[PDB]
Amino acid sequence: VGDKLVFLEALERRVYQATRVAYPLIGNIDITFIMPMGVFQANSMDRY
Amino acid sequence: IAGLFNIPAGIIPTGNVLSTIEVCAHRCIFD
Repeated sequence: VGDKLVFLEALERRVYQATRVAYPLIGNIDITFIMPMGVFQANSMDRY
Repeated sequence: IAGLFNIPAGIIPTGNVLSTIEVCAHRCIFD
């Protein structure tokens, strides 16, 4: 990749196989959302 | 009912089994 020679590893069968431990790299991402509910644009030009 | 033969019954095994995975996750197929 690029201009280098790197190892590529996907260890899930040699390690973390048939054990009782979770495999990392499956972390979570928290995302919030925001929505207005009852706004009313008080103007005569935008209520078209 | 089962259990008439010894459960370990250490003898010369017939053949080795593969796919070492979590067997407790599904035990309904077993008797």
